Amino acid sequence: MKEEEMKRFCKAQTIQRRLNEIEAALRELEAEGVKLELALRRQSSSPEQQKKLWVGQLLQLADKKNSLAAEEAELMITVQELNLEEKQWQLDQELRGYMNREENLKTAADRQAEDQVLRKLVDLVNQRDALIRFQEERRLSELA
Amino acid sequence: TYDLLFKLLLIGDSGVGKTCVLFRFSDDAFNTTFISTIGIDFKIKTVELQGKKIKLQIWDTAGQERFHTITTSYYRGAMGIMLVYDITNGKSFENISKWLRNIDEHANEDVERMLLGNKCDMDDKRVVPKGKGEQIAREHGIRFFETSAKANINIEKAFLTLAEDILRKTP
Ligand SMILES: Nc1nc2c(ncn2[C@@H]2O[C@H](COP(=O)(O)OP(=O)(O)NP(=O)(O)O)[C@@H](O)[C@H]2O)c(=O)[nH]1
Ligand SMILES: [Mg+2]
Repeated sequence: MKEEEMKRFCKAQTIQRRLNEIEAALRELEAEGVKLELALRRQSSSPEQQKKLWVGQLLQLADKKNSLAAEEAELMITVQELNLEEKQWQLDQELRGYMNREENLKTAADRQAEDQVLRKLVDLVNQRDALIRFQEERRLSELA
Repeated sequence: TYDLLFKLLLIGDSGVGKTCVLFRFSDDAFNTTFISTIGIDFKIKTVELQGKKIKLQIWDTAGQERFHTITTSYYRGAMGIMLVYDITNGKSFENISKWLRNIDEHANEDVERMLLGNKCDMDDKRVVPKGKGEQIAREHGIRFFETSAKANINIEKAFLTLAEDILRKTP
């Protein structure tokens, strides 16, 4: 590890880049759908074959939006996972600093601070667990 | 993205290798430097069993006595628990009786329990004969494996076996 700190940062940058790509793609798909939805309403004169084409392209735009939106949703959870993992790593390192000092050198304030950091560290793990539970509740909901 | 979420838990004395056993399973890697677990942690590993995508949330506890009260908060959610001792550390095996009592007190009544005798690569420093692990597992009706995080012995088999036993009673 310390390897893991770097790998966590790089993964977070990679996901942010993809999230930016998805945001751009979704707005372009939305504009394209609006344009084709307008063409279908305005151009009822037009042949059924051309309007069948527009209906088909609207259906495939809908499929791609759903796919992008599902990917976006999973990446947004991963972003927060990486943020929590980084926070836990920071608390872990801080607590190991307190722990590696001989007990004879600790003031009453040092011991109080060490206890507080341990409480914060456990709470970070509980926050990561709450994210796992969020995903399981969405899994159950998306299933029904 | 997955079909089922299983919660696993690793308990046992400090130093027996709970964290390395998990790291070998999650990462196929071993690291020789001892970094003792502080309080509690968990890792995620998704596996495929009988055509189902099973997300394993594997909780790793601190074996140091100082953290006992923190760790007992996490027994009740567990669907399977690995009790880990060190085949080179006689005291680690004597304390398995105590860890079983902890499960009795704090875990769900029908949790799956599995005994792991770890560091089975240290045959020449062995203190606990394999028959004693087999015998105490027979006495509690639980599965038993001798494992090695360093040599990658029985790591996948232990975790996948426990997951299959949980899955077998899932509907
Ligand atoms: N030879 C050998 N050493 C191992 C094996 N598994 C772990 N170790 C070593 O044993 C030490 C402790 O391992 P670790 O996984 O941290 O044990 P733990 O049960 O998590 N300790 P804790 O409860 O304090 O967090 C480390 O030095 C590690 O390299 C193994 O299979 N073989
Ligand atoms: Mg550990």
